[PDB]
Amino acid sequence: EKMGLALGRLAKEDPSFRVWTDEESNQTIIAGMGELHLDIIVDRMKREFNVEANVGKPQVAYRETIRQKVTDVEGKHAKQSGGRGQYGHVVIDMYPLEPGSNPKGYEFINDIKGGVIPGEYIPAVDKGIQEQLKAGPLAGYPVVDMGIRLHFGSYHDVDSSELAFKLAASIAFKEGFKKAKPVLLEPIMKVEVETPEENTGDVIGDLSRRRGMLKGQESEVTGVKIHAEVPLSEMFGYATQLRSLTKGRASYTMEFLKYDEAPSNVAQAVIE
Amino acid sequence: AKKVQAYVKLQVAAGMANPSPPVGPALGQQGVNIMEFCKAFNAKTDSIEKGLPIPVVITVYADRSFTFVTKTPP
Amino acid sequence: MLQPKRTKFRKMHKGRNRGLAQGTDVSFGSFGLKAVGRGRLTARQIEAARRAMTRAVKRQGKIWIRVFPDKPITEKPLAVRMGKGKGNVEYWVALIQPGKVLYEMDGVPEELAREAFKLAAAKLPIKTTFVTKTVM
Amino acid sequence: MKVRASVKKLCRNCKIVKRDGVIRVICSAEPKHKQRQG
Amino acid sequence: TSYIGGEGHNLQEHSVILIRGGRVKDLPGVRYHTVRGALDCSGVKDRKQARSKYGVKRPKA
RNA sequence: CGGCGAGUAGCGCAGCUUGGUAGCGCAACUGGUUUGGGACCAGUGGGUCGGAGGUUCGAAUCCUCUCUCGCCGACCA
RNA sequence: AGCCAGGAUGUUGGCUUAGAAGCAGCCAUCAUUUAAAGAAAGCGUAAUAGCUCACUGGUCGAGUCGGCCUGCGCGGAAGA
Repeated sequence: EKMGLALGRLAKEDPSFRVWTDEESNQTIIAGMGELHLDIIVDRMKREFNVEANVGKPQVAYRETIRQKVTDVEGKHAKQSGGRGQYGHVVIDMYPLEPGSNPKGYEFINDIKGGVIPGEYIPAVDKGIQEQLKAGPLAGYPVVDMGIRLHFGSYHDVDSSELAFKLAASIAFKEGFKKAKPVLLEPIMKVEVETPEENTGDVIGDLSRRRGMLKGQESEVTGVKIHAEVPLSEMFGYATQLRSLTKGRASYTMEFLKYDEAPSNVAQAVIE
Repeated sequence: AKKVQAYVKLQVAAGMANPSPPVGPALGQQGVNIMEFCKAFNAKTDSIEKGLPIPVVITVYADRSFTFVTKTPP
Repeated sequence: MLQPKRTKFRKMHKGRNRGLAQGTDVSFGSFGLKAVGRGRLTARQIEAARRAMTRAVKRQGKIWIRVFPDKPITEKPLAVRMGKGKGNVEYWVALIQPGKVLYEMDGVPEELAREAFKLAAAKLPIKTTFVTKTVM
Repeated sequence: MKVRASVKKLCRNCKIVKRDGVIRVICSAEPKHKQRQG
Repeated sequence: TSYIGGEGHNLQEHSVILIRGGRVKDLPGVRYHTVRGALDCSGVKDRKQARSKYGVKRPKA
């Protein structure tokens, strides 16, 4: 609270100083003009506003997908208590979406001829999986490239509510996810470097050392513009580093572009 | 052209213009203004045949003036 | 990781490593690593030296490993008073006598074969030497 | 420098001199190659 | 815990709002209200009828 | 670890004593009865015996070696 | 062996074409100009450029260089 009022007000002294919001973590994102600027800001309030909110470092996204497709995972439901004997079974066939640009990274085609599954239960099977998109059974994370097809089902004629079928999708989704091995992905950053003439050679080091792939290398009269994509996670602190090795005669522009299949060495880290 | 006075040694497409993207740091490596040359690059590059990769030589003084030489498309 | 596939007797005596070696000429290849040493060459020492020549050829060569371990060696668990019969087999070993041909590279050039042995030989315990083909 | 039982002519200009009974390596201007204990 | 009228808003989780009375008969325990048009919780987005409530400045046009 | 004891359908237990042909139960599947579910009433499929190797004509079975899990001890200074 | 010198051409020889320009790597490991020069043994770059080497000419001017087999030595070698 004494930060919300502080950094809230601390947005006026330096409108070059930014206050933000971690996606679903809400931890305040701070953007400034260098550790020097930030550090000074840290103690600028340590006593002036007594602000002891231990600012640290940013946080990753790490969304998920599936390595491959499934064949015929089936999940039924056997709650035959009596009078409301919940009974719901579906035969889903999940397929990863191949890198496209449809605003939704999802594709659900309804493969039921009806009778095998009564029609008005389409939304049920549909939203049934839609629930499991916030429970990534590795570390509970959202998934991408998800594409689901449904083969057939099963019902009981005095029963099988939406509840029966909202769960049938709820249960059998992870089944193919189990069959079709998942993977952890990360945001990849589009960077347009700018380093005069000489350090051009030396700048490539950090560009590549953080596992970044040099796409385009350009130049002009007294300047140079370089292209590459590099993971967001493995890009923090760079503002300092770039000027830390070019005599500040350099700056850059950065933006997200894509998600990719990270390696396992990376994978056994987000487990938490 | 001296032995080597920072002259580009390969080229760009015979009919294309603005050798900016592919070679990148090397064409303007001497400070060569693409402006002054790209208009004349094609002048004797569009001359024989367009689009068939030819090799060109552009050797620039410190007094900033080149000499134009071309060789056989590989 | 060579090992006798279902021999008769499980355990066998200590024996003695004596006399000049017998397999002493380049059977198949043009080059070889003949062992001047005299001693017990274990199974692991075989695999190590093999791959370490498998790389110098990189893929391209035919290689025959002459020696086969064939001799079980026993041990004793590290907390026992001496007694209670023969111990447990732990690893196999191929006796060597001086003059024994161990490896053969044929087809590859001479120097690489020369270069090849060095890498592996460094892993071998007993001193060895470079031999070249002779007719009869 | 480095100490090790076995030294070798690593680069093109490696040199070896039996200085005071000790074997060592003096390249020319390649610093990372100085060795002794040969 | 209060009621948030105005079919949406812009603010959340770090601000100063202004409460009023007003139970809801529809949720457990909730008995209050924010004040659309107050400090951080704004006058609602372009409505006409009964706009005094919901703090809509009279549309000049 | 050495020293003895089990490893059998889906699950849990007989059959191994002495060699020939693996049984019972709840489960699963199908039908009946009911408005439907359960219970109940009639049928059925399912292991072929933990594994490696021998004994013999033939091994769940008699032996020998590993691996899984248990009971027992790893004591006198 | 030194001191003086040349050490190049088509031509980045395609790909993974983001760049493999005599030198990250792959295949060929060409053929011309020739006293000579590998489309390369090495250093240096993001890649060039740059300094040499292979090899070849001048001078000085005589022996010199690389393997194998032995004998005798040095290093490896730190305790109260």
